[PDB]
Amino acid sequence: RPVFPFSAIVGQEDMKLALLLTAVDPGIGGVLVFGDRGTGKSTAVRALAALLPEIEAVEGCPVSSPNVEMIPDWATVLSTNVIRKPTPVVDLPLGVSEDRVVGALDIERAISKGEKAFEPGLLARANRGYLYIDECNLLEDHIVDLLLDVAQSGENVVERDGLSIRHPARFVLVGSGNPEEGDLRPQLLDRFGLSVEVLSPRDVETRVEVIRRRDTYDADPKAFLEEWRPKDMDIRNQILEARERLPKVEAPNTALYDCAALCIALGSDGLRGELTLLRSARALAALEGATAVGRDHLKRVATMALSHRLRVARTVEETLP
Repeated sequence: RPVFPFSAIVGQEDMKLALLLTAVDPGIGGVLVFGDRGTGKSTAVRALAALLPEIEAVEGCPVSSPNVEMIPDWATVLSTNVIRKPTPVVDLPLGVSEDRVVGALDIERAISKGEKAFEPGLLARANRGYLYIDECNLLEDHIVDLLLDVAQSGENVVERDGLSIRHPARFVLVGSGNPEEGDLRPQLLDRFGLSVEVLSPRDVETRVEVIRRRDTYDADPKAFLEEWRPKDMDIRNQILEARERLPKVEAPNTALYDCAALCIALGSDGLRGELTLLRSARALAALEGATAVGRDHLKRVATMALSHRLRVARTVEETLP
């Protein structure tokens, strides 16, 4: 199944960087995408997922276990053969029920013969992949809260109905902020790692170029990919190498000092803010092959890492000249 390639997407610089950063260090947290209706905010996510190496998993496993030994006890898998498949991208549609999101035990069949009665949901499908929410700000507080928690913990625990069901749920959470329903609960916004704006281009020349590329891709997806995949593979190599470099990238005191100074100068105070800032800067350094995090890495990611946590660019050049 061909997917419009990442490298052929026009503009969306910050969106692309955010996806590369969290591809390198998912510990940065979820990505919040602000923009209007037609920005096609999940295009970049699906493209990134498509340029990443396919994952190995037990064919019949609902949570994509890497091997038979990791298959959850509540799961019933017949096809134990390990295969290669694309990194999954799961859409979280508005109005979805909690049970379809987290999964639920068929209490009826559970009394028949227990645990094996658990019916996995979207979280199971998103394991080892991405979870995209098109209208996050329209989602119910308790659902978002739950998704943020699992995205952070990397595990889904359903301790309801007299059972303790659990399975791996490690994924990059990408929530889309539709135009404007009400700049919702600041309590949740602060739980997202990065925020980016993806504005639709207003000049007809850029829109036409965007239309032209998609139309050409549709004319022959295979041929389009042949043309762009070398660039997508360069992006893949950059991420994979960055991951290998990550643990060795240095974080000198000066970097921590800038991190602390910038956050103090701002409204978005500390730790959560300071740590995300530092983690994002280091991921960037790893991406650019830098030995240590410097003031520039910090300045480049500051807006994406801090903007959404206020009650920034001005404060950045001022605090970190």
